[PDB]
Amino acid sequence: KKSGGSSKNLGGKSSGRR
Amino acid sequence: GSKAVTRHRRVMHFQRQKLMAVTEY
Amino acid sequence: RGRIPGRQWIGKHRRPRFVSLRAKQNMIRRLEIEAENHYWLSM
Amino acid sequence: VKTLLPVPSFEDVSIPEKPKLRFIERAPLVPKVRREPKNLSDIRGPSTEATEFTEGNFAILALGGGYLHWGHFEMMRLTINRSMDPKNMFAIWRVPAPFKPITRKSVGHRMGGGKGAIDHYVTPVKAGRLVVEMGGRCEFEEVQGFLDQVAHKLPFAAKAVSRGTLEKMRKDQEERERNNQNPWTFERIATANMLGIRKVLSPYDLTHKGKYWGKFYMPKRV
Amino acid sequence: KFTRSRIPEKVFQASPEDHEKYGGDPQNPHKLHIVTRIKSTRRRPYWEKDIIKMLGLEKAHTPQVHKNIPSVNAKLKVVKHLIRIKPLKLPQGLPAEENMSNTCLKSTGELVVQWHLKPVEQ
Amino acid sequence: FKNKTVLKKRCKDCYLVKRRGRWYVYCKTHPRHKQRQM
Amino acid sequence: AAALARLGLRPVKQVRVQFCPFEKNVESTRTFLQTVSSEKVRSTNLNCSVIADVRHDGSEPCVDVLFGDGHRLIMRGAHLTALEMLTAFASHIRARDAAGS
RNA sequence: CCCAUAGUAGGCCUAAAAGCAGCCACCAAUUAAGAAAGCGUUCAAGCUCAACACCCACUACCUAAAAAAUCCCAAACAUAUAA
RNA sequence: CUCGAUGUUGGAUCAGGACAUCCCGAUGGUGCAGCCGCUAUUAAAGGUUCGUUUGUUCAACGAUUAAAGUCCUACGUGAUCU
RNA sequence: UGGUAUAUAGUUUAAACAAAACGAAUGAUUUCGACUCAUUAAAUUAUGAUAAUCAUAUUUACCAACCA
Ligand SMILES: [K+]
Ligand SMILES: [K+]
Ligand SMILES: [K+]
Ligand SMILES: [K+]
Ligand SMILES: [Mg+2]
Ligand SMILES: [Mg+2]
Ligand SMILES: [Mg+2]
Ligand SMILES: [Mg+2]
Ligand SMILES: [Mg+2]
Ligand SMILES: [Mg+2]
Ligand SMILES: [Mg+2]
Ligand SMILES: [Mg+2]
Ligand SMILES: [Mg+2]
Ligand SMILES: [Mg+2]
Ligand SMILES: [Mg+2]
Ligand SMILES: [Mg+2]
Ligand SMILES: [Mg+2]
Ligand SMILES: [Mg+2]
Ligand SMILES: [Mg+2]
Ligand SMILES: [Mg+2]
Ligand SMILES: [Mg+2]
Ligand SMILES: [Zn+2]
Repeated sequence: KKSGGSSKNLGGKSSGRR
Repeated sequence: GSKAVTRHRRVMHFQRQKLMAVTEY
Repeated sequence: RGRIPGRQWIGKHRRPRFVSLRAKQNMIRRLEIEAENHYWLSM
Repeated sequence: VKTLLPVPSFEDVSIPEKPKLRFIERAPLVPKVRREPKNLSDIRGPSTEATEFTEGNFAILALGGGYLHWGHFEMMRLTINRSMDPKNMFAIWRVPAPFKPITRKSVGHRMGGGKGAIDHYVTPVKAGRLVVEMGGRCEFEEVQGFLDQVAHKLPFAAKAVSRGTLEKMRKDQEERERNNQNPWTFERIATANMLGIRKVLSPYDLTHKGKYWGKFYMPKRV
Repeated sequence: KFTRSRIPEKVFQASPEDHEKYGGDPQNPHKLHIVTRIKSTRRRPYWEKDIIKMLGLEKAHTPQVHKNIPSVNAKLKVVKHLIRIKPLKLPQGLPAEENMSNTCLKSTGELVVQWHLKPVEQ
Repeated sequence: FKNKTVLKKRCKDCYLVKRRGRWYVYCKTHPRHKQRQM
Repeated sequence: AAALARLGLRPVKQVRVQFCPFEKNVESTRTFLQTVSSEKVRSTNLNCSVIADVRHDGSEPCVDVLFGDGHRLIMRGAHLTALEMLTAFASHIRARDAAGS
């Protein structure tokens, strides 16, 4: 019912470099 | 499950409960 | 009367288990063995 | 002939200019924007700060971990400043003002949608820490009454102490560890991983030695 | 996280009051072990299950003999809670070629080279 | 009376007494000091 | 004195205490006199007299109580405590007072 | 349990402030008793505590509760040598 | 858990149960004179109204009553109804 | 029941250390008045804490709601 806000943080999806 | 720190006293594993009973002053 | 909410031995509110006397003795018997194992692993 | 005894003299003691407890603000001077994790291990285990007396002689000892918000500080302040004699007593804070932000989501919302907004601030406290320290031209029996009254209203197990009772408390626990007739202890078993017991233990139990379970402290455990 | 355990070295340091309790001799240490599994590997980590196979302790209550040397002892310190360690005693000495088929391992840890199965005349 | 989990005397004429398996506080001077253990 | 003052020496007419101080059995009788001779008890009935006659005849101590009704109460204190003597003394006060009224 | 007299209603403030609204001092009589620790009085009176005397109160100062809806819930047991 | 179906509001019918008691009973305290009340302990045997508007549960209002109780029972009960 | 706003001279109304406005008084002005100008009097819902800012309960306003 009551709608909620979204997260404002984007990115941070980089994978490890090994 | 439950976090390691809780407002309520958290029930122990039976093996730990036995350990605490053997190691009593 | 006497309901444990949910399943007995899991979760937040569990059925309490108490340590009997032979359960203590059984654990102490194991300890005395492993304590002597430390002695023979030392020479 | 009832035998009379000498009495201690506090003439050598000095009283500051503001003996009463200063006011504590709800939130810090500058509001924080970066939201923090729960980090529950700030109230877990023994304290490594404010475990000894600095100026006073009587205090409130924490026997457990917890968080203090503004409501707790006002109760301590008013209750102490009202019940104490400003001329012959003084009190100080041994805990900083609320700085850890506590977020909270709005009512009626489902799981997800990011993290909540900062609602209030708290002060983490560990077991073995002094919360309030008092002193002056007074015995312990005078302050012990209203200090325990305060200690009972705190969110954790607390108790009023003095330089003597605290020392005695610690020496009695050491005596218990030495004269314990039980050959089996939590430390010996855990450190050696006897019975494979470290499969049901925690790495912190190597240092806490069974005296702590979450935020709760057990003084009867050796 | 649950991990492998590092046992301190002070644990394996016999005290003077321990030698007058178990009957050992620090100057004349025993040469061989008598290890016997008395606990299940189930509900234990896989690295404990593998050590039990290397030591030939699959079947329980089955004495196996190993050498009392650091490398072997190290493997035993990882599963020291699943086994029973006892020194091998040789009251008659090492078995000779003519005694290999007359031996018997008793519960005392002694290896007798003359298993006659007859009441003692004494 | 008044059910109390922590009994406490409110004057010099209050007296503790154990009756019917529980502790009471009686007072003849001020009958409002009467308490029952809960 | 407190317990005996709430009651009062209303029916009493005279009280007489005789004892031998040097004798070693007069502690009870001398303690009885210490309370009855108090300002609290004596005030309740000014008319009621209280007499102490010391003697050195090697005789036993006695407490003789004269009442208005005419009845008498005698307590030989050699083997009686002050509390026993006082208790009996009070009980008679209550009985004799009710009889008169 | 027992018992309580006195410089004095200390000084100042106050309409009044007398041990006890506040500020200052907190000395002194008597074998012994605070220029008063707690009630109380409009202010006073008045009741206790700390004192002497009497002689053994010759204590603990470590914890205080509980209630839901078909019908409580194995039966029982404190004393014959740890198997 | 159930979508190769566990029919969902309120009401009618019949009610079963808890007591955290609305009335009736027995007690303690009161800033209880008495008459009325406030508060707490104990008590669940018995009882707990009829009407106007609203689909209503509630609510408001009218007239009464010793009192017009709070809840659970698949928000009791549709192979009994509406 | 719920939260959200709420309060300033006698009233009316910006703002809290108290500003202006109606009315009141006062003079100045006119033959006398009205208007106008000038002057004067006049207040912060009250309770507890920060020391004048958050709380506290009121106060009236303001929207919310059995259910299928
Ligand atoms: K459960
Ligand atoms: K607490
Ligand atoms: K005065
Ligand atoms: K379905
Ligand atoms: Mg990353
Ligand atoms: Mg990734
Ligand atoms: Mg976890
Ligand atoms: Mg279940
Ligand atoms: Mg004087
Ligand atoms: Mg004077
Ligand atoms: Mg004075
Ligand atoms: Mg007086
Ligand atoms: Mg006064
Ligand atoms: Mg003074
Ligand atoms: Mg006294
Ligand atoms: Mg089907
Ligand atoms: Mg009841
Ligand atoms: Mg009924
Ligand atoms: Mg239904
Ligand atoms: Mg049906
Ligand atoms: Mg003119
Ligand atoms: Zn009383």
